[PDB]
Amino acid sequence: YHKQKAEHLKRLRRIEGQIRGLQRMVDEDVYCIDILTQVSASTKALQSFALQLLEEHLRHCVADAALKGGTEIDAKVEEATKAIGRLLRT
Amino acid sequence: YHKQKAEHLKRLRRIEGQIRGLQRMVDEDVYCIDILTQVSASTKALQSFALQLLEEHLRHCVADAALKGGTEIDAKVEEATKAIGRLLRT
Amino acid sequence: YHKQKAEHLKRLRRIEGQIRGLQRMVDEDVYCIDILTQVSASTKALQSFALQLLEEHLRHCVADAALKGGTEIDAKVEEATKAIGRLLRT
Amino acid sequence: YHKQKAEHLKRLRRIEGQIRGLQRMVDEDVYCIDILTQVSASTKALQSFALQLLEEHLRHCVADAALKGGTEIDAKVEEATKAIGRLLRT
Repeated sequence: YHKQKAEHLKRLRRIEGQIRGLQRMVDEDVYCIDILTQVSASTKALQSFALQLLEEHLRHCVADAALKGGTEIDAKVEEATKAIGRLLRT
Repeated sequence: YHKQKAEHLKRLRRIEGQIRGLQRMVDEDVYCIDILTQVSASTKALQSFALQLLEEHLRHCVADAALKGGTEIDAKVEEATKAIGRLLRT
Repeated sequence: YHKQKAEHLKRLRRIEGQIRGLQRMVDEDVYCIDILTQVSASTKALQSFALQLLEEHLRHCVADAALKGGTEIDAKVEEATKAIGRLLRT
Repeated sequence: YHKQKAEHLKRLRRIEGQIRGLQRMVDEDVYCIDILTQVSASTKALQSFALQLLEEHLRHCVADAALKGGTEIDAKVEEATKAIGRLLRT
């Protein structure tokens, strides 16, 4: 958990780096297509971060499944599926 | 499994209907923005179909982890996460 | 316009082929991850089709702005941008 | 241009705010679904920012179209279409 946490924070540090980069590009009147390229890179990084958190969550649901009971499993999977739907709509 | 199969087939019949609709739109020189609106409708229906299949599979995976114990179903979680990543690009 | 129309129709024939393929996959109880891979392939082909239509329309819009002058085609730009936004959600 | 610039910077300030929020959530071991919700909000904001820059760019291509010539119009539209494709793949 500690290793995964450190890795998540490092991914978000990178992303905030990208967003600071975007501000500097806008400030410096950088050609809009070059900015769009960096926007797409930042969105991709966020998506990759989201998938890593989802995978870790699903792994936990697997680890704990025998303790939870059918109702709680169904509710966790319904919730994850909804989060996946919201992710898909970006 | 048999009811879900019927429901999967009905979704796909409607999607094929939408694609035939796109064909007729193109054939009839319909304004391209209206055509794009229908492309969005079709991709949305495909994504909704994907999410239904995903929910059912993830339900099976976690239920199977409860019945069998251990974390071997983690392989299936990783495979699902890769599938979601592919959906997210497209 | 006639050649582009032919090329639009051929893209859509192939997409309908893919959807019939999904139907047979479901009908034959194919493993759901393989089915998702084909859903991704179909959504990707739809997006590629959308981008072709968009390129052609934006070419027309800018060429028409050159021939006529002024900025009245800005309405068409806003309408296109809204179409792209809809595609991006789906 | 100055008003659009200020508006772009304000949008990116908001987004960096969101990313700082994500770091705090991870730091505080916030439930992963709540984090995913905020990831999706941040990706959506980036997409909305990208669309605003694209619209502004297309408006400029319209304003300048009579000065540019057919070759340069085609190249600008091809480039925008590619950027739109890259946007779609997030």
